Amino acid sequence: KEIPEVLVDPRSRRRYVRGRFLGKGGFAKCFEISDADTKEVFAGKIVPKSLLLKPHQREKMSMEISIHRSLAHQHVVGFHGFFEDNDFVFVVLELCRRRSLLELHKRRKALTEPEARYYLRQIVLGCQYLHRNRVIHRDLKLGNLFLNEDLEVKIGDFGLATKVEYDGERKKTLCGTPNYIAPEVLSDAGHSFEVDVWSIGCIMYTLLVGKPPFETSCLKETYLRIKKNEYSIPKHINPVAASLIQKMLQTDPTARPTINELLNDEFFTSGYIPARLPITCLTIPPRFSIAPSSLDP
Amino acid sequence: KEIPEVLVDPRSRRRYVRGRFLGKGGFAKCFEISDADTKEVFAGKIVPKSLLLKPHQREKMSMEISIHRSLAHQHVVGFHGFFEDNDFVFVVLELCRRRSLLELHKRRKALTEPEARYYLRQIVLGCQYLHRNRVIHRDLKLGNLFLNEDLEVKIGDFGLATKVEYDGERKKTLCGTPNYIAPEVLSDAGHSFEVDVWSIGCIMYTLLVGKPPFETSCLKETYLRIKKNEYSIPKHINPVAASLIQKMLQTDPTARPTINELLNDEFFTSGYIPARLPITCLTIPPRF
Ligand SMILES: C[C@@H](Oc1cc(-n2cnc3ccc(CN4CCN(C)CC4)cc32)sc1C(N)=O)c1ccccc1C(F)(F)F
Ligand SMILES: C[C@@H](Oc1cc(-n2cnc3ccc(CN4CCN(C)CC4)cc32)sc1C(N)=O)c1ccccc1C(F)(F)F
Ligand SMILES: [Cl-]
Repeated sequence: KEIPEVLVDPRSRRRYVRGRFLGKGGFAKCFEISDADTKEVFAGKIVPKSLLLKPHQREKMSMEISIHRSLAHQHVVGFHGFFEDNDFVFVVLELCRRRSLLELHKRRKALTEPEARYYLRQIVLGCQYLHRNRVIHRDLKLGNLFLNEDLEVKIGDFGLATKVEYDGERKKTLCGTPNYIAPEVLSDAGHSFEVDVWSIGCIMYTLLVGKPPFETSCLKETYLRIKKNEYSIPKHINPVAASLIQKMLQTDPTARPTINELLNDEFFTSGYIPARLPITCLTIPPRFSIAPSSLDP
Repeated sequence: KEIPEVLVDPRSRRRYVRGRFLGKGGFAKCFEISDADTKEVFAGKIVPKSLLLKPHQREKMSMEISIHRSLAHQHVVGFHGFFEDNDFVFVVLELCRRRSLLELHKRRKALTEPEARYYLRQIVLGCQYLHRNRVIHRDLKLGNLFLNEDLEVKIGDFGLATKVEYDGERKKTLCGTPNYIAPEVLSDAGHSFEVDVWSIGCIMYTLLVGKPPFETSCLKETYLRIKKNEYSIPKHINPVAASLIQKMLQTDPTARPTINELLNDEFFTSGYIPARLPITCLTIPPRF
C-alpha cells in the first residue's frame, strides 16, 4: 500500500502535503509535512493499518496517542492532532529541525561537561513534568530526545509509555523492548517511575564518556552486566558527575534519586549551565572558561 | 596544584625562572620566563596535566607540539623546546614583546591602508610557508598574530592546526571552535587550505573597517550571515582592497585565491608597503 501524496483529515477537512522523508521508527515512517492553507510545517508519523491488525499493536498505538495528546510542556514534543484513512493512521507532531541527541552523539562522541549539563537539565525538566502527570516514558534514549532550531530538548516517542492509575502502582507488561533495560525490567520484578531515572543515568554516562555504560558486542553479556550492575566510570570524569551517575545506576530502584531530587543535585546547582549553545556545537566542541562568571563580556 | 617558581627540564637539565604573567589561553596559562644560565627571555606556555586526563585533550596537545616544533620561519612564533613534570607540561616559545594585533586593533580600531598592507603581507608570507609544508592553521585571528619589538608579525597558537597527509585530503573534525568560522566548516562539508584564506579575508576586513565582517550581537544571526555570505563593505574602503576582500570572502572555497595568488594581488604589488612601522603606530596613526 503506497502512502498518499496529500494527507486529508475526514473531520476538520485539514490537508497536509507530504514533504521530505525524516526517517522510520521500526514499524512507523516519518515525513516533513506542511498545511496547504497555513503553510505551517509539522512532523507526520505514518503507521500502516496492515501492521495494526494484531489487537496487541492497536492497544500500543491507541495508548501512545492517548498519553501524547494529553501532554503540553516546552521539553515535550507538541501533539497537534491525529486522523486516519482505511490504509494508514496519521499523527501530526512538532517538527524538531535539528533531529535528536543520537545524531549529535554520533558526530561529536563525548560532549564537554557544560553541554552534557545543558542537555541533561532539559531532559530532567521534561521527565519531571511527565512524572508529576503520572506518566512513565520507559524508553528514554538519545534517538527520542529531539532538538529544535534553538537546540532545546523535546522528549518524544511514547510508544512504550504507561499512565500510573494510583501513587505506588508497579507495572509488568511492556509492548516492546526499551533501549536502556533497567535491572527490575530485565528481572520482571515490577517497575515504576525509577526506570526513567535509570535511562537518564545511562544517557548522562553516554554524553560524558562517548559510549554506553553496559552495551557490549553481544546482548547476552550486556544483560549480565546490567543484572550484576557491572560498569566502569573513566577517571577523567569529574567527581560530582561520577557521583550522580553512581546514584542513578543502582540495582535497587528505591536507592535511586527521584526526578525532583535529581534536578536539585550538586551537578546542576553548582555546575556551569550555558543559557544558549551556538549552532556549531552540532559538529565542533565549543569554548568555555575554566571558571565562567556572569560578570564577563 | 601550584605552578613551580623555577621550571626544570629532566633531560638537558635546563632551568627557567617564571617571570611576569602574560595571559591565559582557555586551558593554558602563559608567563615571561628566562634561562637562569644564558639570561635569554622566552614565552612559557604551561598546561595543567589534570586538564589533559581526557585522552582527546592529550591528542590536541601532542598534535599542537608535533606541528609547531616542525616549523621554522621569521613570520612563525619560534619553538625552542618542550618538557613536563608530573603536574604540568611546559612549552618554550619565542617572546613577542608587543603582544598581538588584537591589542593594537582594540586601541587603534581601523588602521590606515599602508599599515593594513604591511601586516597582511607578513600574515600571508607566514601562511604561505605553512601551506607549502602541508599545514592548515584553521584558527588565524588578531589574538594569535603576535608582534615582536620591531612590530614584525609572528603566527602562533597551533591548537586547532592539522597536517595534510595526501593530495586532495578534506578534513571534518576540529578539537575546538575557530574565531572566524568558514562556511564549509559551519556546514560540516569538509575543508582544506582555503579556510586560512577565508580567515585572512575576515582579518583584512577588520583591520581596514575596524570591526568584524559577520559578527553581530547574537551568534544565531552571525552564522546565518556566514551561511548566506551576507556582509557589507563600507564605500570609504579603496576599490582594490574592497575587490581583494570580495575574492577571499566567497562561500565556494574553490573560488577563493590560493595563498600564492593572494600574495600576487594588485593590493600588494601596486600598493605602498612600508619597510618599517614606528613604535607610535601601537597608539596613534602614522603619516606617509
Ligand atoms: C516515528 C517518529 O516519531 C517522531 C518524530 C519526531 N520528529 C519530530 N521532528 C523530527 C525531526 C526529525 C526526525 C528524524 N529522526 C530521524 C531518526 N533519529 C533517530 C531521530 C530523528 C524526527 C522528528 S517526534 C516523534 C515522536 N514520536 O514524538 C520517530 C520516533 C522515534 C524515533 C524515530 C522516529 C522517526 F525516525 F521515525 F522519525
Ligand atoms: C597559550 C598562549 O600561547 C602563546 C603565547 C605567545 N606569546 C608569545 N609572546 C607573547 C607575549 C604576550 C602574550 C600575551 N597575549 C595576551 C592575549 N593576546 C590575545 C595575545 C597576547 C603572548 C605571547 S605565543 C603562543 C603560542 N601558543 O604560540 C596564548 C596563545 C594564544 C592566545 C593567548 C595566549 C596567552 F594568552 F595564553 F598567552
Ligand atoms: Cl548501555
